[PDB]
Amino acid sequence: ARYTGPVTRKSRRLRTDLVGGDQAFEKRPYPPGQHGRARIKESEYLLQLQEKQKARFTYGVMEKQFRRYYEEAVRQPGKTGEELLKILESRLDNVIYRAGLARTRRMARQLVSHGHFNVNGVHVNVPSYRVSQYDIVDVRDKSLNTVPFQIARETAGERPIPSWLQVVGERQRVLIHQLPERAQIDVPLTEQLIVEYYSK
Amino acid sequence: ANIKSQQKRNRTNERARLRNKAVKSSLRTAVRAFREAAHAGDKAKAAELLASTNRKLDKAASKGVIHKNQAANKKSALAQALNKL
Amino acid sequence: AVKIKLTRLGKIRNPQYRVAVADARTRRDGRAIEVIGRYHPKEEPSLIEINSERAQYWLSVGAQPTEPVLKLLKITGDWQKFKGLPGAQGRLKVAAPKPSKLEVFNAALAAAD
RNA sequence: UGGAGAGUUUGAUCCUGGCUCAGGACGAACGCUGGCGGCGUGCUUAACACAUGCAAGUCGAACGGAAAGGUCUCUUCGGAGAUACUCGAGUGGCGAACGGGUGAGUAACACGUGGGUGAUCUGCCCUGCACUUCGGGAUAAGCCUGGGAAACUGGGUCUAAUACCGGAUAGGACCACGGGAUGCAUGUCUUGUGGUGGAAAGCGCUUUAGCGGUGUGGGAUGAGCCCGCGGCCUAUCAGCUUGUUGGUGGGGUGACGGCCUACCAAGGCGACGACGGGUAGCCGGCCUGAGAGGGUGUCCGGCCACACUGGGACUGAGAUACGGCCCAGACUCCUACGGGAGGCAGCAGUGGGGAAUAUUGCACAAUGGGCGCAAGCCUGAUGCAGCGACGCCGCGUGGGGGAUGACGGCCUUCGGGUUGUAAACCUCUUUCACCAUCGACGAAGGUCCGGGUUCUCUCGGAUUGACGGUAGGUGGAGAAGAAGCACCGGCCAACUACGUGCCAGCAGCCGCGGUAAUACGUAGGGUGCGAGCGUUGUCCGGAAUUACUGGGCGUAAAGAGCUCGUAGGUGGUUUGUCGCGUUGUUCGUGAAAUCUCACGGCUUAACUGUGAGCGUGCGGGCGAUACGGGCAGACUAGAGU
Ligand SMILES: [Mg+2]
Ligand SMILES: [Mg+2]
Ligand SMILES: [Mg+2]
Ligand SMILES: [Mg+2]
Ligand SMILES: [Mg+2]
Ligand SMILES: [Mg+2]
Ligand SMILES: [Mg+2]
Ligand SMILES: [Mg+2]
Ligand SMILES: [Mg+2]
Ligand SMILES: [Mg+2]
Ligand SMILES: [Mg+2]
Ligand SMILES: [Mg+2]
Ligand SMILES: [Mg+2]
Ligand SMILES: [Mg+2]
Ligand SMILES: [Mg+2]
Ligand SMILES: [Mg+2]
Ligand SMILES: [Mg+2]
Ligand SMILES: [Mg+2]
Ligand SMILES: [Mg+2]
Ligand SMILES: [Mg+2]
Ligand SMILES: [Mg+2]
Ligand SMILES: [Mg+2]
Ligand SMILES: [Mg+2]
Ligand SMILES: [Mg+2]
Ligand SMILES: [Mg+2]
Ligand SMILES: [Mg+2]
Ligand SMILES: [Mg+2]
Ligand SMILES: [Mg+2]
Ligand SMILES: [Mg+2]
Ligand SMILES: [Mg+2]
Ligand SMILES: [Mg+2]
Ligand SMILES: [Mg+2]
Ligand SMILES: [Mg+2]
Ligand SMILES: [Mg+2]
Ligand SMILES: [Mg+2]
Ligand SMILES: [Mg+2]
Ligand SMILES: [Mg+2]
Ligand SMILES: [Mg+2]
Ligand SMILES: [Mg+2]
Ligand SMILES: [Mg+2]
Ligand SMILES: [Mg+2]
Ligand SMILES: [Mg+2]
Ligand SMILES: [Mg+2]
Ligand SMILES: [Mg+2]
Ligand SMILES: [Mg+2]
Ligand SMILES: [Mg+2]
Ligand SMILES: [Mg+2]
Ligand SMILES: [Mg+2]
Ligand SMILES: [Mg+2]
Ligand SMILES: [Mg+2]
Ligand SMILES: [Mg+2]
Ligand SMILES: [Mg+2]
Ligand SMILES: [Mg+2]
Repeated sequence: ARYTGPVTRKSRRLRTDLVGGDQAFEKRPYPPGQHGRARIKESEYLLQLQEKQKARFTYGVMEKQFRRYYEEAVRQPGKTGEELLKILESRLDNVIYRAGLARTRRMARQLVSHGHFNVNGVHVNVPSYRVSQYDIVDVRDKSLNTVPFQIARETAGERPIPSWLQVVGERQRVLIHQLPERAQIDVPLTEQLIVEYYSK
Repeated sequence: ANIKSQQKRNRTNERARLRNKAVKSSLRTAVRAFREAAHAGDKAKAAELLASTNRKLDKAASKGVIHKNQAANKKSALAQALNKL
Repeated sequence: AVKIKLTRLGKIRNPQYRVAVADARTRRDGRAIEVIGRYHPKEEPSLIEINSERAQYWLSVGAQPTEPVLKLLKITGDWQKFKGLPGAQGRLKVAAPKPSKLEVFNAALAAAD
């Protein structure tokens, strides 16, 4: 399922601007509710829970699905926070976001959901399609000459392209050189606290 | 019985029972007449009922009445019961 | 008798088969004596492999193939080389090699630049 | 590559030590709620009683025949000829011992793993080899009649066969004597002379269609029997055993064997738990755990045991003989009262028990099986569909802007705050359901018609799919059809107001409530989660609270009142040997699924396929001798005189 609710309210409580830029946030950067102004209690469980609540509502992933991502991140060799966002950055609606073919995280999900993208000439409509190395992500034939797609042609400058993917020109097709390691991830969250949450 | 091919086979089992009962019962008398000859100590009839009892044991083994290993057990017992005399 | 048969072990609508030297008095997915190949009747040609030096062992000692396995041993040339037929070569056809994951990716670079 | 703690004994503290909670899981049930799809899965209790339909047949290329269909001819205007394609009933062949189900019984060689069989069997299949030869008397069916209420049954005539019966010759049947190879004691295999013996079957052809028969050497498969080792509770069960333990002579069996029997001998088992009681199908695996362990045996896969209860056999290569037989017992139904018939723990289904578990579905298209030369027929195996959120996984319920922070709601130190960019409005996109429309892969096959001789093989066509007019593709209209549930004193994320005043009631802990309750009931707000959320039950974790990994005993639970001593456990110094323990290597095995790793296919994922690991072990070969042990010695420090 999907949350489909107020996006500022679950960015006030976590005390971090989740969606990129907000004027509703930073007018009230304190948590919501009628008791929203009093100070909080510094618990060790709260600092590990609200670090995982960052990673869910940043990406729009539910708890039974996000828990499965931990179960294989802890199982691959290397580290655990490194491979948690590695299999989270490679979701298709996150690839469409970082390529600049949308504005927010929710609209980058409907464009994958409502059938506006092929990958290898294969009509996908799943948001959690994990791309791999060398996966071209093309765009449909009917998807051109449409209002919410050619808004993403003259707005190709205000956010940078990460070093692991590469967008090309008038054919909007996203090419993946390798999986993102650590440094080309946008970081609003620290990664050694989700790992310490599921070990409880 | 209920299946059509089991009423058919209940009759063919009863013929083969009456057929095998008569053949096996003939071997018990032909063994006995050798026993009543060799225990008396003749060496004359027992040497010529050994040839006729062993010849019936081989014929029942080819008619599918006793087994070929059963014929070989009873012939070796009676032939060794001749050489004791 | 000893039957060379097929064993259904895929998903619900995807019948991936194996080729198993089994016994006649045995259900499909029982103990095989030697699994010697697989048969996948969902690809565009199909996917057929027979070991071809152990299928020559079981045919030379008395195994009886079932009627879709008899079609398969004629395709891979293992039936004909046991009898003495002229068709001892393989009339089996494999799928065409699609352009791989790297060669299409590099060709999409030079088409945009 | 993987180990978290917290509350509660006291006025306070440190220990000991219980109890309780936060995690995961389920063949679940229950409460509230409910959109869809993929894929799994569903009588855990009464191995309780079962209405109805179906779940094993096939062969005319084994045989006599002609009830049905189709013809040639003939007559009557509905009778003939089996000779004639075809075929009801009947004889014969093979199958019916597999496939499916259940877990009552079994503490056992039942199962797991590894060996043995010089102690054995093995239909159909493959292959080497010899052979297929003389004859004989019947009966089912048919027809005519007798008995019985039925189920069934008697008698007389009459016809076959690859049915049945008797001879001929044919070594792996036997007896005695040898030879040559072998070893592991009985012995085993290969051979020689002499003496006794044992088989069978024919049918079909558009004329090279084609199918078969018997005896034997050797393979393949399936099975039997025996042994090492391993996997529960109980000593408030300590004497069990007389065919018991061993021998000889016979009987028996496919085979060894007290398996059976006669006689002789006096043994066998047991504190390393015999005899007894309780419980239980076992295993791969499953759930948990860092691991070692602990609980379990459900889907799927291997094995065992049983088929209304108890017993017995027959047939056969093969029998716990579910849908066979006979007998006794209990229960249901028929009867003319003499007698008869019946077994869902097959597939659906009904009653009952229960907190609880589904359709009297479709189809042989696929794969597997039975018979047949083959075409085909049979297959409730199976392939799929129906129903239940029962579980896992995936996706939706909108998105981008947007303060006049509107009304309303609750709180307010009456200034405001908050629900809240959330709605309003503007604008954009249609995944799913919805309407219309094209429409499969599963089918390099199964059959008929042409080239190919044959077998085989494409050039090449006809028709053939239960799922299914489904999955998926295309097009249409509009944000349009779609969110809940528990919790908010601490553990434990997340607080105020009003109502209620030891009342009503809450709670897992210990506590809360006695007129300002963050702990009870409502409302606003929050938080977790999401088509689910909570509760109850059960199991593991935390529990280093059974401690091998990994604890203790002066005073916390804990040293027998003290010694002597049997079984047992452990052993100083040193030389040589053996290679059982230990250790190295190599081969065989540790089935497939599952599990971890790497990639591939379903739009991804769950699911699935492939390769490598894992499979801790066990068996055979060949190395090592430091340590433990065995064997043969030595020494004097321990011990004793
Ligand atoms: Mg879900
Ligand atoms: Mg018959
Ligand atoms: Mg008599
Ligand atoms: Mg004997
Ligand atoms: Mg005290
Ligand atoms: Mg106190
Ligand atoms: Mg429910
Ligand atoms: Mg309901
Ligand atoms: Mg279903
Ligand atoms: Mg049951
Ligand atoms: Mg019953
Ligand atoms: Mg007939
Ligand atoms: Mg036949
Ligand atoms: Mg059976
Ligand atoms: Mg069951
Ligand atoms: Mg006659
Ligand atoms: Mg002769
Ligand atoms: Mg004869
Ligand atoms: Mg006695
Ligand atoms: Mg004896
Ligand atoms: Mg004896
Ligand atoms: Mg039981
Ligand atoms: Mg532990
Ligand atoms: Mg089972
Ligand atoms: Mg017999
Ligand atoms: Mg039967
Ligand atoms: Mg039955
Ligand atoms: Mg049933
Ligand atoms: Mg009831
Ligand atoms: Mg079929
Ligand atoms: Mg078939
Ligand atoms: Mg469902
Ligand atoms: Mg569409
Ligand atoms: Mg708290
Ligand atoms: Mg009050
Ligand atoms: Mg309350
Ligand atoms: Mg509970
Ligand atoms: Mg516990
Ligand atoms: Mg423990
Ligand atoms: Mg202690
Ligand atoms: Mg002590
Ligand atoms: Mg005291
Ligand atoms: Mg004490
Ligand atoms: Mg003392
Ligand atoms: Mg001692
Ligand atoms: Mg010792
Ligand atoms: Mg020593
Ligand atoms: Mg993979
Ligand atoms: Mg993939
Ligand atoms: Mg797998
Ligand atoms: Mg395995
Ligand atoms: Mg070894
Ligand atoms: Mg001294």
